[PDB]
Amino acid sequence: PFPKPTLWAEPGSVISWGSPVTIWCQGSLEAQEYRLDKEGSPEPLDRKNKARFSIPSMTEHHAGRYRCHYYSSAGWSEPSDPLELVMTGFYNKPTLSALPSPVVASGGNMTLRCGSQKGYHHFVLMKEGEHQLPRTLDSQQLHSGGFQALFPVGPVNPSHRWRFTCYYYYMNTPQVWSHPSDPLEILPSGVSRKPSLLTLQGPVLAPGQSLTLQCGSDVGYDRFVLYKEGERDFLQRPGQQPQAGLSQANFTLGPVSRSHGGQYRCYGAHNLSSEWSAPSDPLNILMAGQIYDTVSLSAQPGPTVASGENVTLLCQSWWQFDTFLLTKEGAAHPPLRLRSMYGAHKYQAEFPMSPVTSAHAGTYRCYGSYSSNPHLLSFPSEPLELMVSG
Amino acid sequence: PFPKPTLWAEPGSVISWGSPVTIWCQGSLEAQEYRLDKEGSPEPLDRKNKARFSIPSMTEHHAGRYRCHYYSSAGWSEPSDPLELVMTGFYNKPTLSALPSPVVASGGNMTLRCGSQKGYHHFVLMKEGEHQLPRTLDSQQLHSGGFQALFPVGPVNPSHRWRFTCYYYYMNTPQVWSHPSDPLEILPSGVSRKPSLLTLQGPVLAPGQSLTLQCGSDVGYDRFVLYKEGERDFLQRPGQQPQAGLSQANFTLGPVSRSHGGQYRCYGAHNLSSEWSAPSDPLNILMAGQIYDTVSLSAQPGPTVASGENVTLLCQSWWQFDTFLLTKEGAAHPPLRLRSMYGAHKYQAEFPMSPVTSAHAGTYRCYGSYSSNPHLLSFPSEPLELMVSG
Amino acid sequence: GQRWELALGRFWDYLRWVQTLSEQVQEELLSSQVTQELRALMDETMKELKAYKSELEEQLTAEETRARLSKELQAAQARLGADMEDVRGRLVQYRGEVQAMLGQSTEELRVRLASHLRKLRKRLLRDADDLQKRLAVY
Amino acid sequence: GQRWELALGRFWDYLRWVQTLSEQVQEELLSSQVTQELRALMDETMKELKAYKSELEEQLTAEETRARLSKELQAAQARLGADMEDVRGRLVQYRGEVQAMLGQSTEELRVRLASHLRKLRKRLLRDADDLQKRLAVY
Repeated sequence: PFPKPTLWAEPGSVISWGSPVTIWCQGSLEAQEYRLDKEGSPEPLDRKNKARFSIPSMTEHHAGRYRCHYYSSAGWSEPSDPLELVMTGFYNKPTLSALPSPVVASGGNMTLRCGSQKGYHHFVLMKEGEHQLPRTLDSQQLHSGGFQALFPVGPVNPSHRWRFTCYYYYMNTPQVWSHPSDPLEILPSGVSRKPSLLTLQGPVLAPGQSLTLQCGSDVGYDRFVLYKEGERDFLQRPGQQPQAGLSQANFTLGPVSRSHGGQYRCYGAHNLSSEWSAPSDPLNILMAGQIYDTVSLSAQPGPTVASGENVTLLCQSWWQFDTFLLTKEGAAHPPLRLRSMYGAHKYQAEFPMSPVTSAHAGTYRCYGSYSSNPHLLSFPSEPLELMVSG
Repeated sequence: PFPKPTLWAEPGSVISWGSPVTIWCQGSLEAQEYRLDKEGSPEPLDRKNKARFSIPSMTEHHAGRYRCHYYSSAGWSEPSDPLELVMTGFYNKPTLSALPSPVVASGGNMTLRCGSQKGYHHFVLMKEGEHQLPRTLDSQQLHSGGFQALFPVGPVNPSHRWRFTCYYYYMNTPQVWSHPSDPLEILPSGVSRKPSLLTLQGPVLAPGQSLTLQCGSDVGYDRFVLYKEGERDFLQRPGQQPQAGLSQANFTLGPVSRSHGGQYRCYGAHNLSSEWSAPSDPLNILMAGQIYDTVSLSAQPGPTVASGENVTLLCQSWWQFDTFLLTKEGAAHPPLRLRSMYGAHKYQAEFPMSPVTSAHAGTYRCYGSYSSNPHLLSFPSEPLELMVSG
Repeated sequence: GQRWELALGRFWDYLRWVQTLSEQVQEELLSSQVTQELRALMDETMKELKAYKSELEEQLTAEETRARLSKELQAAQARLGADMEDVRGRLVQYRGEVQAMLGQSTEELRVRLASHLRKLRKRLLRDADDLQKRLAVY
Repeated sequence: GQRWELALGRFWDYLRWVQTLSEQVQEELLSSQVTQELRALMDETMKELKAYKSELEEQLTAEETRARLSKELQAAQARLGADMEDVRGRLVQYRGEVQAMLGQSTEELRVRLASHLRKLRKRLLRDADDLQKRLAVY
């Protein structure tokens, strides 16, 4: 038998709706005529060892499995291996997410969930950069309804970037796919020294403030990532060097709203370092003014006291706030968060300040929050100016 | 001074919108000219001892306080006592209800609540049949908003019928009222022998059945009342005498629905007896098919058994039914109602039937209900035919 | 007007708490606690309002126009007072209804209470706004 | 068709119980109990359906028309089977998602589950109706 021909398409098998594509077939040196057939369609597509078949515009009618075979002076050759030309610019795009977070431990395993609103779809995960066969749910097929597909991704080695895109297809037309989903980058966190995340605008933020979270490292990282726990994507800024060795990057989050209230961790890496450093200490950003329920701050014994007495600030509310927080004007440390306790019709939290000293003096305000979102606080209480006397 | 004139309006002070009304004034025998003035309007209304002033159509402009005075050969008389001509056919009608029930103990006290959807109204309770001053909330005025008015009615003596109607008025126009509310009769229950309420259509009713509750007495009552606990009004049928002394009345409630499921008590009285007998025993009417949640009946040891064993029918459900009921086809007694008990993922109720006898044999079905409405049951379970053997 | 407005704010928030009609509120509504608290909160609002009026009257620098403005201010104050009184009376009436119901509060009763409370809250808001505008023009 | 329809009814009611997604359901959804119960209920439905088809086929008294009708019946049966399988697979996927979430079930996840379950329930209803109509014409 003559060497069975080979079949390849440039630029690739997956071609968008409208984009041009040419399929090539390679046979023997003395080949007389090349014939490109299509599973389903007897008509040959389009038309000494290299023969091309060009398609000006990829349409749903050219999306299928093709096989080639050349005629020789002694007869016809073996049919070629099939090539699935796919049109991937049709159905609306699905949604790719990561479970549990975009950041994974190096060498760890995770799950990427692809999903669409309608049913009857078979999903395919394509890792950007790797020339692999389209990963279909059919290998682990499950009767679910076609709404979602869970793809287990793993071991996430840090030798390269892990970027993914998802498509879906109806079973009747297996070579006509949807629009590529928005890509997802997976970050392999490791054991390198952690950076430090420092807010520059106070503990509790009020709507309108320009939050700027500064990330910094002494090890000399070159690129920094900020991730708010619960999000699908992250922010990346390069690390400038104000001093030799010290590398810092300011993540200007801008005006604040409900979305800016959460826990942020920063990771540091290098242009050549695909892997990322251990996470930084969390920076919980608390957002005031997000609850219209009110809190009240009272001081017992009184706003006026003498050094050495027992002052117990009481933050109370008729609403069932899960926790009560305390802030002192001027202090940069996070607010003192204590749980609520039902007393005389009002839930409360006692912030004991005994014995009181000259340092305890100042303006105090209390807030209240629920455990549904522990970062969305209430409006501040009316200030209380504790005045201590020697 | 001459005798001060008198003022009266026929047919009455309260006249509907459009209905005709004539006001009369009585002065001295030698009176020369009668003058009818109106608080607010200097113009006299319309025009030897009797002088009339007719109004063809009562309109919002004639609704006010009127005073009369006649001229004598020696001068003018004292002005009369005012007469408030009211137009009560304007604003939409309010709603009068009784708290806690239309049936009250004889000599007992109760509260009648009058209410409207809009605010800014001052309510007046008028007892039909009694010539009393309109009872306004202003005596016990309260800053509430004008939506409702609670009027305490009491001691409800049984020497007459207590029928009430309610009107309301805006403060700016105190003599222009609304449309009379639907009347409410209050029944004074006493200590006379109770009647007997017997259903004629089985314990658990399915939608479509013609429920007929028969009330009966041996004392010889002449009129019967049926009250479903929770309603504003009652049904009244006279008591025919099939036999001498025995008096019965069939309250044909007709096809059944959600509304027919409740507790019914019957009262018996006589045409001349304003008071009513003590209540009858309650007749809880249970309505099947009102919950789409399902129940299942199983017999343990088995549908087949021998006399002397321990059969325990189990009515179970994955839903949290508060109670489970048991019915036996052919039995007229009310269903066996037992509370639910969470077992192996299914809430259940065991109906013990040990030792079993020849009588225990038959078709059994179980239902389930919630304590929100203990009379709305579920669809019946698949029948279970217990078969005992000697 | 910060002080009187702050007292008004407290009243409003307690009123929203009551508007929820949760089991805690339900039990307090039968024991007079809620009504008395509201009365305290409205007394403070009215005292502070009068104080602010008095201090603004010192800052003022024709006669009939001024008299008219003072009359309007007084009218607006009275309206706010009446509205809060209405709220509190509606809450006392609910207690009475539940008692006449032998201690039983139906869902229907509570739905009606909520409806009426929302209607009294709107009036309060409008009147408060008008009062603020009048204080501004004064 | 009473028997197969009764089994279908049980499946449907258990599915509504799951649709509520209350705390009991939530905890059972992570332990396979719910999925296995649904599998039992759907196996019964399918067995009974086939039994009813077989007994109806005895009552039958042209050939191509009959063959076409039998083909249609088979197609409808398969559809119902596939729909219930889909429901159960969607429930297994929810378990897996909660596990990949390290045991944490967000409200968003559950909202999506509910949405998908309602969509699978509609399909089941339509297919069931079609199957009943086909059995009628058979």
